[PDB]
Amino acid sequence: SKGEELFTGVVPILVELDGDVNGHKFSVRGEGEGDATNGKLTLKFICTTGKLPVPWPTLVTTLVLCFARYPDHMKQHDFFKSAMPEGYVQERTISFKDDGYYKTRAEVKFEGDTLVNRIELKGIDFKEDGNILGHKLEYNANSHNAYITADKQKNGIKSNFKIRHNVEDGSVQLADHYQQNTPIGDGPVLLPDNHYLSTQNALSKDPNEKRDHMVLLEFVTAAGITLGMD
Repeated sequence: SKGEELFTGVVPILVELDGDVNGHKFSVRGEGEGDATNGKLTLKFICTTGKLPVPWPTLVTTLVLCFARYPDHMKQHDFFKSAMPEGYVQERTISFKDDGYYKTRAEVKFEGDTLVNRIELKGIDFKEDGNILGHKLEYNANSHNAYITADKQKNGIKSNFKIRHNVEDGSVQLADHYQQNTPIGDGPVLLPDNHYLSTQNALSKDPNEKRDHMVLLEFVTAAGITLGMD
C-alpha cells in the first residue's frame, strides 16, 4: 500500500457525529487539519443541535489515528495509513465504570482531499445524575498510552485501553475502551506487531464562539518497537 503517501503534508479534516445517549440526541461537526509528520491534529468541534448533553472530554477518543506519527523504523506497523484512501471502520464500546456505555461505529476515509471521520454513537444505561449526563467532569484530558495488537482473523487491529476522566470532586471516572478496526477496501493492509500509541491532548475554548464547542489540539505518536540493529 502507498496510503502513507497521502499524509506527507497537511490534510484537511471533517468530523461528523450523530449521538443518542439515553434518548438525548445531539450532533457534532468538527473541522481542522492533520499533520501526521508531526503527529499533530487541530480541530474545532461545534454541537450543532445546541447544548451537548455529555461532557466534551468523553467524546475526545470518538471524535483519526491515521494522523499518528509513526517513526521511520515503525512505518511497516502503521495499519491506519495502509488502509487509505479506502479507509477503515473504527468501532468501540466505551464502558464508564458505575455508569452507562457508549457504542460507536465510525468510517474514517478520504472524500476528495479531506480525511473524513463519520460517527454514529449510541449511549445506553447512563445515570441522569451521574458524572456523564450530570456534567461532573473537568474540561481536560490526561495523556495516555494505548496498546495496539493485530487481529489477523479480521484483517485488522484491536486495542483495549483505559481513559481516566478527572471528576470535579477530585475522583477519577474510568472509561474502559474496547476498540476494533477493519479495512473498508480489499487492498493490502499492514498488520502490525504489538506496539502502542502515545497521546496528549489540550482542550480549550474559542473566545468568539457562542455555540457549545471544543477546541482540541492532539498529538499521537507510535512507540514500542525496538529500533534494534539497523
